[PDB]
Amino acid sequence: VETFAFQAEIAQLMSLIINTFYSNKEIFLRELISNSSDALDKIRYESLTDPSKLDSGKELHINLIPNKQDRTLTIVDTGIGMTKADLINNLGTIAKSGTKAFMEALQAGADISMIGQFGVGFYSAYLVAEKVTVITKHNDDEQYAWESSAGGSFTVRTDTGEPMGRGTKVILHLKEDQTEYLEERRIKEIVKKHSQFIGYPITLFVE
Ligand SMILES: Cc1c2c(n3c1CCCNC[C@H](C)Nc1cc-3ccc1C(N)=O)CC(C)(C)CC2=O
Repeated sequence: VETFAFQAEIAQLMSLIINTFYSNKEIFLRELISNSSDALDKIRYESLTDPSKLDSGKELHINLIPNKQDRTLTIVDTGIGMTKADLINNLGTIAKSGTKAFMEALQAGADISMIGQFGVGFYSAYLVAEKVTVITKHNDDEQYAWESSAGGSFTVRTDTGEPMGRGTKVILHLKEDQTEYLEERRIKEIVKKHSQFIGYPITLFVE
């Protein structure tokens, strides 16, 4: 298990998301589904040039899996996945400019729901989750688990859970007062409202 410090800008962003009063938390789901859709677009594109990139799985889809016993909402996709380098440095480095611009936009009158326009929508997960675990598998790398409860650090470890083949699983460990997002009716409502036209099958599991 390796422990890393967040880039200073990202720590700032996470604190803003966690501390700012903002009732429209439901937009987190849209942002995570968007991330999945982007990752699916990417593997679909790459597979046109190299069809063997789907040897790790041909199905391109998104699953939403609520678990009331564990108080987790999981977003699973069979997208391109992320390498160790992506998890630790690449995506966070890129997120620096997006974070800066976002925080500047907020100072100018924008609101937290616009986070996606700045490429850092993933962090909206902290609107509803006390901890986020990201399990991911990219064709060119091993399966890893990234994890953070904020507070300025994250961890990365090789994952010894069930093999995924290819893709990403975002496990939201929900805050005690955000359990509405485990309810079938509520998830259905949010998907229909914000994610109606995603170009991949979204299956809402039931309990
Ligand atoms: C900016 C960002 C970040 C993450 N994703 C993106 C968003 C940046 C663009 N996403 C492309 C990659 C391939 N896919 C994804 C990336 C992210 C989340 C989910 C997916 C996912 N569901 O595949 C996750 C980590 C843990 C690296 C932290 C972070 O800074």
